[PDB]
Amino acid sequence: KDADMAIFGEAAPYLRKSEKERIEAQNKPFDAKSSVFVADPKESFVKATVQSREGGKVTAKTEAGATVTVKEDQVFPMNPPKYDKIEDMAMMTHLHEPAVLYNLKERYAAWMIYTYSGLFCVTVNPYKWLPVYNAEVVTAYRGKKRQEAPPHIFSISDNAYQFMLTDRENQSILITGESGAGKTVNTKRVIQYFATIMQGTLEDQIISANPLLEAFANAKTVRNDNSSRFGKFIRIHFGTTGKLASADIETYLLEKSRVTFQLKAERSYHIFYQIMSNKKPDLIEMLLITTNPYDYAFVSQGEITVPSIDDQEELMATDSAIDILGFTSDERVSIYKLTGAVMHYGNMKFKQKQREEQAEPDGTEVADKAAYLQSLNSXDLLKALCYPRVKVGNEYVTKGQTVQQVYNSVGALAKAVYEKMFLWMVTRINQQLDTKQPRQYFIGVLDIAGFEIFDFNSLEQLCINFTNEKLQQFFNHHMFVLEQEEYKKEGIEWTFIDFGMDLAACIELIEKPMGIFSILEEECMFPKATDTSFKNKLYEQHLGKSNNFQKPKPEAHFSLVHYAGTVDYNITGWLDKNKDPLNETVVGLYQKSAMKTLAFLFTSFQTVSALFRENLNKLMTNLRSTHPHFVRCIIPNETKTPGAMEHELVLHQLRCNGVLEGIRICRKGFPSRILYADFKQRYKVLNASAIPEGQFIDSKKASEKLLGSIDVDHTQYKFGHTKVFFKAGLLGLLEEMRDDKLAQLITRTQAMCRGFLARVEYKKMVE
Amino acid sequence: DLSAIKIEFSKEQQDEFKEAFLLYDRTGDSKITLSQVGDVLRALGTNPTNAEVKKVLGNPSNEEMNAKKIEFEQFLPMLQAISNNKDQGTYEDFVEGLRVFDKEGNGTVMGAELRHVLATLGEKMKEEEVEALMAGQEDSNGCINYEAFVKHIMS
Ligand SMILES: Cc1cc2c(s1)N=C1N(c3ccc(N4CCOCC4)cc3)CC[C@@]1(O)C2=O
Ligand SMILES: Nc1ncnc2c1ncn2[C@@H]1O[C@H](COP(=O)(O)OP(=O)(O)O)[C@@H](O)[C@H]1O
Ligand code: VO4
Ligand SMILES: [Mg+2]
Repeated sequence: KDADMAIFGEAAPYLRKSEKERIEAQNKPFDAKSSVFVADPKESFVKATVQSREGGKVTAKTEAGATVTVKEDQVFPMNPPKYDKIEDMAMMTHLHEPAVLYNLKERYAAWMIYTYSGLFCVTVNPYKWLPVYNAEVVTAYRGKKRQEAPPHIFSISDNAYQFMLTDRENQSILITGESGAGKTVNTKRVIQYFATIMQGTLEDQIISANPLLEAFANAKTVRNDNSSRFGKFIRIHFGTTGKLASADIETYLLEKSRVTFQLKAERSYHIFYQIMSNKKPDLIEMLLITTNPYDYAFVSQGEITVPSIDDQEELMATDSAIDILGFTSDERVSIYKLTGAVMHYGNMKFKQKQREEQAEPDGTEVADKAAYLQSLNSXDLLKALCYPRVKVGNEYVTKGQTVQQVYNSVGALAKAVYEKMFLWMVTRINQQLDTKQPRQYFIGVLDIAGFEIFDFNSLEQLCINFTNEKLQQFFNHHMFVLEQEEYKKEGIEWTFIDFGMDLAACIELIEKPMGIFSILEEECMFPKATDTSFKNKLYEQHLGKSNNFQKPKPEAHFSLVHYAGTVDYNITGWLDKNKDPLNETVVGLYQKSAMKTLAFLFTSFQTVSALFRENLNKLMTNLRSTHPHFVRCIIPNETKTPGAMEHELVLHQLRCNGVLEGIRICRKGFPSRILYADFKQRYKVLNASAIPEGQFIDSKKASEKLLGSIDVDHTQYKFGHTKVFFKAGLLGLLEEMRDDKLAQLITRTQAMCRGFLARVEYKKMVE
Repeated sequence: DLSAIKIEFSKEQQDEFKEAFLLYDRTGDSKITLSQVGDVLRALGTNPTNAEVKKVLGNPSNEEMNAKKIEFEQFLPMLQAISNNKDQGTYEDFVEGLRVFDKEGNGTVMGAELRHVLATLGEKMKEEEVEALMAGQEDSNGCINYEAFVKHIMS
């Protein structure tokens, strides 16, 4: 139906293959016994034509003309040409690794990046902008059922919205993936979808909230040029009818360490480079800075420029987002000024006094700029750093500080200002998004920092990778546990199956009492504790006692076998990273600042990791009370190359995500379920005579009678207590029959109209 | 094909159909143009689509419809074939088809919504034909009781 796809416009060839290609696939010959996939050393799996089968081995000729021989256990059956580039992989005759691999590969080769996998969706990063996110495409997806339109992030969004109204339930859209997979892009598309359907309106403000927070919380990393260094859960609130009422953003821990530290091949937060890009020369003047990042110690330890990023154009986007969000002129200045002060703090120099270990300023020029930007007296700032108060009501009793203690405190203060400003911006955005409209339900979109492996992995990477493990286990519990219980709850005949998808071994190791975080938190409460005493406790009760806790063989201190791979961690400074101490004397000066924003930033757990675990636990608890929709992002290659796909990398991701296992439960189970009242209402059209008006049959009985009267395989559905459950594809068939029946009834109604008019005209001729 | 149609209409019915068919003769040659065939099949009680009418005539081009003529003897088996091809559409089937455009709860679709459907979907009807069907159908505010509309066209 190339006419039906014309509503998508220029996006049509990128969402669904042509009607000509579909007809060619239907008429392409195929010998089932000779068309096979064969395991390959170089490519993992290759398509091949069997030449000979003998003595338990198969000799086949590949597409590339090469002759290959394998045992019969390494030969997989190929699906026929009608299943080429299939939109739902749960519909393939044969489901195995090469089939899923090659379906994703072939769809990706036509630039079709979305593909259904039973109850969830998979997306492979194109590394290029495709015209599939136009306003015309948003329009085309509105109201469409999952079967009525090509796979897309907009369809997942719309479907979640439909479930929200029909079940009167909160929904959540959970987007999976390792660093650089496409979680942030897909999160922004979900936001775009719901928003589309001077200070801006709620719709403009929801859209603009991301570019602002990305300037301050995203940074270039080895795996991603725009890496999210904070997690977010955006709730989009809707009223009883389904009108977009409000929105809110919740952010989790920001990676504060990045403000003052960078590895060789990474940058700090985008904002520093955006400011110094000189697109707005007035900002350079206002902040008392230069356009050379190398002049700032805290933000020039790694890279400075990123070929894919135009820091000038991005500064315009950040400034424009501040305008749409409605920050006052004073608030906007304070945001930039505090950022400038953070840069200056890093350049402050200190030296020991003669015959002492006590610190004293090594010049005051830098301190003068930072204090100007913070509306503080620079002499008070320097005295508070070198001589902090012991007691609250006494300014005479002070403790000394060495040069290293002052530098450390300066780092901690710069991070606290930055982090608190980041949290204040979120608070401000939320005040703008709170329309005070009545709200009944919401759809939450989760965008966490993805699984990452660097050359050096610290406490930040452990928390990020643990968050990913907890989220993979949430998918596992939903797909392989709650789904089976859902069948039993509805009275459907079902014998439990153990899918063996359970990450409890690694999760227990990290979060159980006496686990890694428990040992770290325990060592934080001993002032005599060192990195080595922490390393020793970890080894004493986890090495050789847990299979997921290993020593690195070929530097790192321990290795954890995560769901997505083995990661080598280094425990240097973990005790210092887990405590959040500030110089309270300097905090007192910030509270008294004439800069109202800074004074506001400084006006409950014992460690940072305990707060982290609670944020994580609260999120998982909240997600339990929603109907989740999973989007699994996949990177095709590790070089950001558009269109190129490394087979083993994709297979690795499919495996640890449990994609094939998830497709298997959708094939064995009933992935589609409709409430009887909603079924009767939608599909009576198929055979209205089966449910005549004169009978007062209830919704459930009418559905039974209707399904039993149409040409459908009667084994593809089962009756639950409140819903009819369907095997994969039956809803697509019912939807296809509905579309056909509605088209016929319109022409038949027109034929009646034509008949009516011809008979009234004939009546006039008779008289 | 037409030769293979067995005529089932009674002698009385055939004579009445001939009298009705001849009211459409505009030139005195006892023939009608193919373009009038649809109107005569409909006048006699059938409800064929323009596709079914074209099919009985042996799928003639748009020019052949206006230029070629037909005698009652050749039209008669065509009427029989259309009558045998029992135009299946029940009253409830039509209200379910129109119920799709409800938008609201009550059994009433909007005025211009029904006009758009009849004039742009399926076998597109002329604007003037759709206006004739709306013979005092739109209530105040501009809405039509689709259940009542189906009874009206089926009357
Ligand atoms: C539901 C949550 C999501 C989520 C969480 S929580 N946590 C995060 N990130 C983080 C965690 C801990 C630390 N710390 C812990 C203390 O020692 C230093 C590193 C720093 C950043 C950085 C990315 C992140 O926001 C995220 O994606
Ligand atoms: N749908 C997409 N279309 C085009 N490029 C994309 C898409 N999703 C991701 N990318 C590319 O990948 C980059 C990183 O995506 P992103 O979502 O930020 O990864 P992460 O999941 O780490 O947030 C994008 O900046 C862009 O270059
Ligand atoms: O670069 V990520 O959004 O996977 O942290
Ligand atoms: Mg991101």
